[PDB]
Amino acid sequence: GQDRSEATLIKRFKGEGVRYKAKLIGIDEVSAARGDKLCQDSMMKLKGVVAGARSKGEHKQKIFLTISFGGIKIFDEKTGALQHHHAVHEISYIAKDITDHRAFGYVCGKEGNHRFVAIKTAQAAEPVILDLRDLFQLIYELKQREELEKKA
Amino acid sequence: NFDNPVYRKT
Ligand SMILES: O=P(O)(O)O[C@@H]1[C@H](O)[C@H](O)[C@@H](OP(=O)(O)O)[C@H](OP(=O)(O)O)[C@H]1O
Repeated sequence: GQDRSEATLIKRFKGEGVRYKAKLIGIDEVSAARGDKLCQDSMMKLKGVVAGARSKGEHKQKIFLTISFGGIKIFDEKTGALQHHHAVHEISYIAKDITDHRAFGYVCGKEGNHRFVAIKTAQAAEPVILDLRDLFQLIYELKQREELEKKA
Repeated sequence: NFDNPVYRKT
């Protein structure tokens, strides 16, 4: 039960923002910007690939992702290097994996270039999904009041 | 599951 007041959220997402330990399941190209079914089908496909590679002794890449006013950033855990950066305005839909409480994904990109990024969180995925919800709503609210710049 | 209110389809 975390405090989700505006002032708290602002401090939470400013700068580097919130960091979470996880593993990259994969990135899939999808035909639309949103859709529960669209994301679940994509998640199932990406996991299918992961399972096939695991049978061959492969493992998912260890990463840490951050949620900040800069959107979602994925860093390689071993080196700390930024590998993927999806700005808030490029993220169109967030979806939890109804078959896995430790996985979620998001659709990013403009029209004609939608991609579903699938993540396997170290801990439960819920707090991450909720941070994204709070981040987006906060940015919407600040922009409406025209105070985004004064807070980011 | 939710849509991002500040997404720009452009
Ligand atoms: O026990 P097994 O059969 O070897 O299989 C592992 C098990 O499913 C772990 O939970 C999983 O880590 P996550 O839960 O964090 O995905 C790991 O993935 P990895 O190989 O990609 O680390 C699998 O290899």
